[PDB]
Amino acid sequence: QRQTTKSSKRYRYSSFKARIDDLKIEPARNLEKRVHDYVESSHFLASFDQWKEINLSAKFTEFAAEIEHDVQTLPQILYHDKKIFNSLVSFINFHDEFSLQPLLDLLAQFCHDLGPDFLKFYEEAIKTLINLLDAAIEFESSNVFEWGFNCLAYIFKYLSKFLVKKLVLTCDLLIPLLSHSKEYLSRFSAEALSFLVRKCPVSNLREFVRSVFEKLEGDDEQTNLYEGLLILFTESMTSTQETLHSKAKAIMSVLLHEALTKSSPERSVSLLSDIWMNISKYASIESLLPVYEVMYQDFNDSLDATNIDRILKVLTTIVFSESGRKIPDWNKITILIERIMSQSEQDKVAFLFALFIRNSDVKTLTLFHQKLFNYALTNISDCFLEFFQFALRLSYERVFSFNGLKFLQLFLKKNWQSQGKKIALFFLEVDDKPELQKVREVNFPEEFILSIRDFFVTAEINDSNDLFEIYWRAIIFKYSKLQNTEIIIPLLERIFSTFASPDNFTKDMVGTLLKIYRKNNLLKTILDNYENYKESLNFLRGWNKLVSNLHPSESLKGLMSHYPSLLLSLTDNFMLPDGKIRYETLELMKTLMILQGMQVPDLLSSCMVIEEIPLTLQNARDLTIRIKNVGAEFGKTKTDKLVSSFFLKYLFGLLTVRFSPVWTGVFDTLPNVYTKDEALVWKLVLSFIKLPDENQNLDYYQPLLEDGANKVLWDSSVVRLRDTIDTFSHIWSKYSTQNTSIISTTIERRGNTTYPILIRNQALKVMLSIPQVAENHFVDIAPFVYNDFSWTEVDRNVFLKTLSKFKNIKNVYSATELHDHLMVLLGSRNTDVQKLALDALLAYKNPTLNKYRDNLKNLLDDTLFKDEITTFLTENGSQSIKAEDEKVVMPYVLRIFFGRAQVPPTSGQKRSRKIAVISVLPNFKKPYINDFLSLASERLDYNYFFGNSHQINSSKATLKTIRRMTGFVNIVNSTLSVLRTNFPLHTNSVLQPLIYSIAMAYYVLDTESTEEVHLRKMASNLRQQGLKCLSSVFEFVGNTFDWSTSMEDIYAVVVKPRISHFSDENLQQPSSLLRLFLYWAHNPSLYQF
Amino acid sequence: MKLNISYPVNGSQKTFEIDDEHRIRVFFDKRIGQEVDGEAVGDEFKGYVFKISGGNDKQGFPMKQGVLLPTRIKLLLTKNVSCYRPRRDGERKRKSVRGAIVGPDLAVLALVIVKKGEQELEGLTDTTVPKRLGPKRANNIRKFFGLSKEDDVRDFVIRREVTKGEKTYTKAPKIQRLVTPQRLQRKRHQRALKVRNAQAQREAAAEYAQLLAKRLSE
Amino acid sequence: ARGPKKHLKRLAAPHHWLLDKLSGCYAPRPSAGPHKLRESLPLIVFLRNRLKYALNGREVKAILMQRHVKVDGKVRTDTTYPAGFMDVITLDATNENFRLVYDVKGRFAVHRITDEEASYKLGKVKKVQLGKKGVPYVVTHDGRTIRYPDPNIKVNDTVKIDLASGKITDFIKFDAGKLVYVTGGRNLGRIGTIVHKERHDGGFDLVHIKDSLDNTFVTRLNNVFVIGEQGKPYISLPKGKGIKLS
RNA sequence: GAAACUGCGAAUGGCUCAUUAAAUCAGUUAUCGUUUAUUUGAUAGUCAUGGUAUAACUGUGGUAAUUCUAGA
RNA sequence: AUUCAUAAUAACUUUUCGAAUCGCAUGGCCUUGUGCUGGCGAUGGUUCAUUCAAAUUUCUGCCCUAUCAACUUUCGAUGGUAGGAUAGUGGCCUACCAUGGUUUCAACGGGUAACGGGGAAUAAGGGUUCGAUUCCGGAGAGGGAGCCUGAGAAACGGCUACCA
Repeated sequence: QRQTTKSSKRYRYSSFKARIDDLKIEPARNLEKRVHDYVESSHFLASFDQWKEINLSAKFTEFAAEIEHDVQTLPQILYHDKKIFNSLVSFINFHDEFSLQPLLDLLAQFCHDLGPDFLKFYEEAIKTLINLLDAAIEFESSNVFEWGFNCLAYIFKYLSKFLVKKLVLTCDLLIPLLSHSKEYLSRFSAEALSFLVRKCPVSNLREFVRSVFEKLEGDDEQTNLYEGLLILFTESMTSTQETLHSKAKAIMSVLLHEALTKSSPERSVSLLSDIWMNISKYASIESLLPVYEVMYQDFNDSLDATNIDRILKVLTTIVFSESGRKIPDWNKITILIERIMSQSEQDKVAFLFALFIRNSDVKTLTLFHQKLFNYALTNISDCFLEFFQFALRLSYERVFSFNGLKFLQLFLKKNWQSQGKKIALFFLEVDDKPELQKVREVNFPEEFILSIRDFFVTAEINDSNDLFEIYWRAIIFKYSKLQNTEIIIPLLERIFSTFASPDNFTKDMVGTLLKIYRKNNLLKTILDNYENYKESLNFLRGWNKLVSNLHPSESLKGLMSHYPSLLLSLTDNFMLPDGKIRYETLELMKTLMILQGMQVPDLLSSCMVIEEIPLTLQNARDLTIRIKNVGAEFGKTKTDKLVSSFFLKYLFGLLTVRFSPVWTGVFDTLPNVYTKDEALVWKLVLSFIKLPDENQNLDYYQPLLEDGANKVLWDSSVVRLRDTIDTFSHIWSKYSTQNTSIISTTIERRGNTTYPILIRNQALKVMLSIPQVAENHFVDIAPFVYNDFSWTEVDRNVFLKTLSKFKNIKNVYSATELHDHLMVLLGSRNTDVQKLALDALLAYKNPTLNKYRDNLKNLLDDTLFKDEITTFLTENGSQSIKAEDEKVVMPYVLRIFFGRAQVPPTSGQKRSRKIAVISVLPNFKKPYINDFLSLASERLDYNYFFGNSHQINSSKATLKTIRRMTGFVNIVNSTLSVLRTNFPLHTNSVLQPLIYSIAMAYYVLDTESTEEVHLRKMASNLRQQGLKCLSSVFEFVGNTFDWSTSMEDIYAVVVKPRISHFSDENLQQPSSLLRLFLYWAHNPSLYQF
Repeated sequence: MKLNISYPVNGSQKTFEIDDEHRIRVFFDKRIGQEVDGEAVGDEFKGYVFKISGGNDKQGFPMKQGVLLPTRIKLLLTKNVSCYRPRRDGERKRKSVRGAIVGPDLAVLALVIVKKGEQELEGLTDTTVPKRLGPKRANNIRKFFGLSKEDDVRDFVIRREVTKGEKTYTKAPKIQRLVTPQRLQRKRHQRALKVRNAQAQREAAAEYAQLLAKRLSE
Repeated sequence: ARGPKKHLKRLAAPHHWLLDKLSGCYAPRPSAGPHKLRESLPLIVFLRNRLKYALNGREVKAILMQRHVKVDGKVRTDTTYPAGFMDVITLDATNENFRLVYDVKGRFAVHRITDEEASYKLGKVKKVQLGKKGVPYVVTHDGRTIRYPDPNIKVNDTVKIDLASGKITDFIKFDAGKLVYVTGGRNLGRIGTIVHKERHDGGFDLVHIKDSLDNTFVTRLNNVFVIGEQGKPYISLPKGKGIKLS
């Protein structure tokens, strides 16, 4: 959308590209009182004094100084011709826009004055000019573009005759700029040379156009040049406002003959075709008619050659171009069709036939349709079915008022054995569109039907390729018009025997056989084998075809009473995502209930209506009203177990149906009849929780690969013809690769039953709304907790919300393991998870937590955090935690403090928060602080090394493990700095992970290459901080506890990477390892090292 | 009085004129937010449950919650309150207003339908009006259709089919809050510009340091 | 007034602006910018009342939307843009430059200026300070804030600044026997070389200046603006060379 | 492009001198004792992008009445 | 002239900022990802400086009135110390302290159909008398009292109460 409705202001923004799109060239489509055209002393001098008035640019003023000293008259022009031109080109390549407008104007009038002798200057003037155009492209001036191309059209108008004598060389001078990859540059140069083309005479036209054809085949790669020649000849015919002219039809004659030459490029033929299309779109038929006459003339001339394909191509474009609104005579075209057909005595034939069936008049079609269909039946025999498919998608009602089915039957009688895979490919496709009742009515060849029946008789089935052939012959065998039931029977029980576990292909093909049934024991056998063949729509369609064909008699009533589980299995079928298969199951179950008895209820009928409602925002309130209505009816009415299972699995189908007002309706509905049946729905919701993370594989049968595809038509540029050829070529690709297209369209008609990922969250919302039954069993959801999923965070959060909404929380299945996982996720960094963990932990009722409920709540809060810390985490103060209450609530405090340490110090605020955490750490108690250290070491591990000695179990140098390592050594540094003299060290909680971390840093330095810059940077930082806290803890504790146990191990981690080159590495400034060594060589007990 | 009854689920609403006084005596001494029994009102609302949502007095003065008095009152109203639309920024004018305690002086009492009873109401429960506007934000439409994160929305855009004479047409809103490659280019320029400025500042600082070091060496 | 005013009377204008009493009741109140109020010039009064190229606000407004003129390379689209003394005015379609500089008549004065002279501009450093993170910097008389200058420079110092980079071309100190322009006062515009400076601790320091006719006068340091050396101006000077006569 | 939300203005202009006798005003200060929306010039490495809404609008209303409004 | 500019330390904050914005166009790449980079301008944003400001603050200057000589200090009048408040200094206010301060060189209080000035008239000058009134400054918008928003109002073609 451009700017169509002009606003009132005087000043639009008018971007450069819009300026380009609006710009045109031709001064003859313009005009003015030109000063050079107005005063007739000299044109160059008139323009020069005019621009000496106008321009004030230093480039032009120096130029004007030189030239106003040089020339003052036309003999002075004729004398100093060269020097003034060299100064012109000097300033031209001096490149000043302010001078570029007037200098281009003086260039134009300088040529207008110097005409016939200018060409020697004019050639390198072309060179410097197109250089200046490239300079403007580097620049961004629509004004400069306009000036340059106006000057170009000027020089063309001035020097026309010599250039129309020497035309093809002038084309060559601009070809690199015509083939330049800018559409608007090509467009402007096309307008200028298009003026020249409309000027040029016929001999030079044919010569130049033929040379353009050879230049096209030379640059066959380039498309911008191709479209440039398109718009060139297009504008050459277009030039006026609405009407092409006699010079335009002369050009049409020249191009038509030069392209109807046998050596002409078919790419140029398509170029001509698009030129014709554009001219037909532009001009009116009153201007167009003599061109049509010259066209028919040249067709009747060069109608007999080897380029019948070429004339067919251009005629296809002529028929397609717009309609009969520009076509004078479909009868003249009909005559040319007869001529071309007699001269031929394929693909484009089919396309032209279809476009004629669409586009022509019915008063011509009532006579030529017989000749057309006999032509098609004779010549394009294998292409007849492709053509008839395209014609039925193009204009079916034309042929249906006419005799499509009759000629189709004649084609089937004449040939049915050659492309019978294409025959099904037609007759499979016609089933979906319900505008084809004539086609589903039409008859078939009798030899063909009986041969399909005899192949069915002699059929071996024990291969999926045999399944393919049987299903193929069935989908042909639809319209058998014979009693085929007892012939279906033995093959049917043969499938049911040979395949216990069917393919989806097996179910689909046997359901097609159920469709092949037209007009008992088949019903008996399908009631035997439906348990295997449940979930497939083609099965359900043929089954419902059977049931609707049948009539409710009493022997069938006896048999249906004998068969008990049909309707419960159909409820299990109602539990499916596909609304189509759920409604097919609906109407099937209704018809089966009619055959059985008369218990057909309002709930079933109404929910059929609900599935029949389409989904719009206007129908959204209607649908939700309907869901509330049927849920209220189900809650009010007394229920069988059958109808309860029905209603529940149908509501869960509506859960799968993917629509928000429906989700609101079912969330309104289900919490009132989960009381009615809270047992089956426990399996339904739990299945959704196990829904998609389990695999969903839909492995179908795949045929062998067939490479059938061709560029059956030329490449177009007009986008509507492009769409048409794309459609025809797609249908041709299918019809060539008839095999896999039968396969894929079967899947396209099979239908989806894959569940959304969101259905797990929907079950989580159901579990929120219904906590008691989740509180009842708990045994199947306990594995999800104790496996820790990976589920989504919102899934985990709404699960934790269900955990808080649980009532009998201590008497759940594994209460203490739940408490363990609760404590872990409380220590987790995500504060929302910490909140929900404390909600479940306070659902856990113990009087000390009921005491300090709001205390830990405001501890969880952010803006009361440090104040709460200074208030009741302070020793010997008000609200200080008592002895036994401290003993019993201590791990919770360490978990929340672990999270509030696990926050990253992104700013001074979070930095100060972490600082206050570690700074209130020194006051609690020795084993509690050591337990915080135990949790910090517990987020890490050392049992690898210490189940070994010093060997890595698995080479896990991962970013996650080393970021937990660097967080650990960072809080180690901070705790060292804030509890230098007083803190307790534990070899299991403090010592082993630290040497574990420095050894990990050395291993991720050595074992990997230097290409992991971030891993090696974090390796350097980890070694830095580890040796830092090493020397820190060494100076901080000294001799306060023993050192002999870990002595050899820490000496090993000293002597492995460092003592080889500690003198070479640590000499610039004293390293922490040097300080460690000096504390060793100073403290007498550390002299062993 | 006029009981403007509104079912928000259907988005339906109607009025019901009341002449007798006994359901009004059921109504008496209450206020906004409090609930009532439709059977205690009358027969047709059997089992129905409502809640007081508002009213206007016999002079037109609306009820307003917060004030616990069954009369009118001149409250110095401020910007972000009901019953008031300031024509200027920060405008706070005192206005007379009927209070929240239910009096008989109500020309209109307006009730919302909380719980449906048994019998269908013609204006409210029988039919509905679907909503005027679907959401405009991209994640909003994602939540609405349950659109996956991989799924685009421009294929799921709600389009209104309008018709002007014969030129049938459609309407579709601008998808606000939509990530584009143009947004990616914007972010890219932001990052590149910040890094470029950092390099330029570092270079100018190093050069000026070189200058002053030379000057001090002189 | 309960705030600032958007309004400027005819007679409320500074006298040097040379604007008549009769073609308006109002003068265009200049917007805020580099220079202060009375020693500036709006661009519309510059163009219409001196260059005469436009005659109406709609005209000069259309020109500003036409994006022609760049002051120190930067275009303004403000009509009442406060153009002050020693300014570079760049005219693209007419291909000119202009130094705005005081008149011998005490007025302002346009100067026809070439591109090389327009490439730089002059500035009286008025305050050198040390900014945050210990960064040294200066602010000029025209409000140019320049980080990291030459340390030898002090306050009130003349500096040649290339406008094209906005960078310190070079500087000129404050010595006796330097060529000085006088910006304000009764004797403003009278270019002369400084005799000396009578300095007062905390007081308005007076300055003795002798010009080419060996004429001596005394102004204040605020009016004092050093140009260059003796016979060495860094700029081109207009006719009269800032010399008062009878 | 109505409306509506958002932005800014609406602390100038125009009118009058009631009041006010070191008060203003004037000249002359100075703020190293203050803030400054705005102009201008510099100035910041330290998720393929959440959510809440509400107007405008649709729909039911009040009154004698206002640039009144209520419910949804 | 400075506890200044500026730098360092240790913490602090119902913890501020460090772009989840937009328009025009669309290039360069290349692992052919719909992956990577890239222009123009538009808004916003921390700090500093500017500009426009405003708020305080010094010297010097008022008409008549002694049948107006003492005046101010409970209730701040004068000075001190501490706090508050402010955008800040400050009795501005509060406490706790000292008894001050002005005046016949006229304090004080009273009169002023007294808005201040540039300017206007007049004489030869000295002077005299005006100046609501085109510019500037300040004040006000029936008058008492008070307030919101906003950088800016004690606004009044804003709001609250009184009286009329």
